[PDB]
Amino acid sequence: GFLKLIEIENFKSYKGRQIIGPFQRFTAIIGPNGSGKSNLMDAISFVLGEKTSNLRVKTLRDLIHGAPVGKPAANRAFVSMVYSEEGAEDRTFARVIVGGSSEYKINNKVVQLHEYSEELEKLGILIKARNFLVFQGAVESIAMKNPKERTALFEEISRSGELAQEYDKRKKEMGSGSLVPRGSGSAKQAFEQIKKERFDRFNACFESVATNIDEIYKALSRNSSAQAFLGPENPEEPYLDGINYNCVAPGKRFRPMDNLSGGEKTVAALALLFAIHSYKPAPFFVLDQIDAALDNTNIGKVANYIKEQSNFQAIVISLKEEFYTKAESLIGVYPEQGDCVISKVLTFDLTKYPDAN
Amino acid sequence: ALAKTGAESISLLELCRNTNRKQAAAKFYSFLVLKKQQAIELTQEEPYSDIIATPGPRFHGSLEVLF
Ligand SMILES: Nc1ncnc2c1ncn2[C@@H]1O[C@H](COP(=O)(O)OP(=O)(O)O)[C@@H](O)[C@H]1O
Repeated sequence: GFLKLIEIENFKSYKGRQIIGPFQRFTAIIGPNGSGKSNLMDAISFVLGEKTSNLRVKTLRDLIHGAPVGKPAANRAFVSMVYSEEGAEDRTFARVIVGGSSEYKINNKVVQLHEYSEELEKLGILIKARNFLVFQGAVESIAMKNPKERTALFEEISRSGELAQEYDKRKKEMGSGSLVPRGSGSAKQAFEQIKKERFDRFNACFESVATNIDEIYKALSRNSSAQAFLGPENPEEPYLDGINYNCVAPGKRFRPMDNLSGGEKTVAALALLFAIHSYKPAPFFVLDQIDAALDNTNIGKVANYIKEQSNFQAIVISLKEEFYTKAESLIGVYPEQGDCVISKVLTFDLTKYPDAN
Repeated sequence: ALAKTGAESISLLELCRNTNRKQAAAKFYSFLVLKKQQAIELTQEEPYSDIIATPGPRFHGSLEVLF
């Protein structure tokens, strides 16, 4: 499916009720500094289950327009996503601020957060893994993350992490933690069995991602000399240690990974993001200023990858015309004057013009 | 300088006639900047309809260039 549009009411700088979109398969959000692009990123995170602490506020009511200056514009606010799928009626997922707490709705019927998250997961939207959302200033961290933190992402997506607590308990019951562990009989078998279950869950995801990442990193690089390797530090128990990620940039010699440029790290991060998608597809990606460190060559290769794929939809926020002029439509954010800054949007179809001379 | 009169409104879609994608995008972005500067007011009837600029509450120079 895809994100047809977002409806926002009195959320941060988005005063009043506003339609954001409709989105095309590749849409860019643009606008001058201070207009409200980062608040729009927060609105998307909010409707997709983000916890209040990650939305730059102390309390939920502070998300209502006008609250940070003591002039809240309403006692309620909302963000809604209209999700569309061929052969199905549109489904609206909404998060409403009412009474200083969140109310979740699917097609205007109130649901609890557990059901909201479960229904989003069926569409490929994982509100804990959050593998579909890349925040401003974060794309490089995906490539340079701690190997152990990369393992944690795979344990969340694969659900192998659901077995970690029982794994740990059975490992100790087998004798781990004693000077000379003496595993035998039922206790050792119980550990071997949970170890196998965790291994199988982890590998069903990891082996898929690791076997698909090279072609994707090449396809991003648009060059057969680039190479990408994902490998466990602990092959027997990959979930126990780090996942190593090393690449060879296209037409370049091997460098560690940290000696790469910001742009090279960005491309490596995107290959991992899209390799995860090849195993568990998300309907859309929201990419906030991922082009910050990219030169023009890599901007073109990334945009072409999106366009020759848009099996997903891409919503990007960008400051760089070299990137945003490759989208099908633009959502332009502008500020209105008031006691607080108000954000509003315009929509513009670039496909009406030749991309040529 | 006095004889450089203008219109009551500017149509973004008319400005972008016979432009390429990069030029059209730049005119769209210019409307966002002019609005932030309060040099224009903006109206858009529906998503993806024409975007119409009228004079805003602050003066602005070189508007014959921007239009
Ligand atoms: N709850 C709110 N009510 C009104 N304005 C808000 C609220 N939250 C944030 N803002 C305003 O939004 C503005 C920042 O917008 P921002 O998204 O950061 O701009 P951009 O990302 O395009 O550079 C700030 O002036 C900030 O005070």
